[PDB]
Amino acid sequence: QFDLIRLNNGTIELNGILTPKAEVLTKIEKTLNIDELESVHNTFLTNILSHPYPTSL
Amino acid sequence: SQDYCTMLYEWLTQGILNDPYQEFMTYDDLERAWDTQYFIRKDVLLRDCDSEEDKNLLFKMLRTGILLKVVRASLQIPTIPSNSSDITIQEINDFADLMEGSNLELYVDKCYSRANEIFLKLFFQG
Repeated sequence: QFDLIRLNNGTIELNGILTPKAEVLTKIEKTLNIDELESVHNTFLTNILSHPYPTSL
Repeated sequence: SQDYCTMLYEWLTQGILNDPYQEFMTYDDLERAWDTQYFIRKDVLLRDCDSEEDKNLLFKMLRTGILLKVVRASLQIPTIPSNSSDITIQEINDFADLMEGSNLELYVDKCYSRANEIFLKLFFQG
């Protein structure tokens, strides 16, 4: 839960985690919704499509 | 003065400031968004603060509200309950009575203390 965003200038700044782990001290499923699932799919395509030339091979 | 002191009460006991008419002694930036700047509205202050006692009071009052704001932000709660630190802070019923005598000082210390104890509980144990 320590997801940081790397910037192109080398700075890596925490984000999406801007909470103290959201600890509540005194005391429920982290599922994905449809667009989030769609995002994961597109994320995959990006991870490979965005991965010297491919033509060296 | 009823609305002014109401605005003040919530700032001091909840960290909640809602000042669409800019009456309040303070305001902040940001109307990601954590780099909050704070401002002191010298022109609408209750005390001029050319004395050490009033300066100290002013800052304690600001901290009170700030500590509470942080707690609400960390807990993602709109309010901090009376069932939290066991400090009851009564509403300001009479503004002039609060201005009279060192009533702000004690009232604020109680408020401050509550903000501080709650803040500390969460930070240390949470």
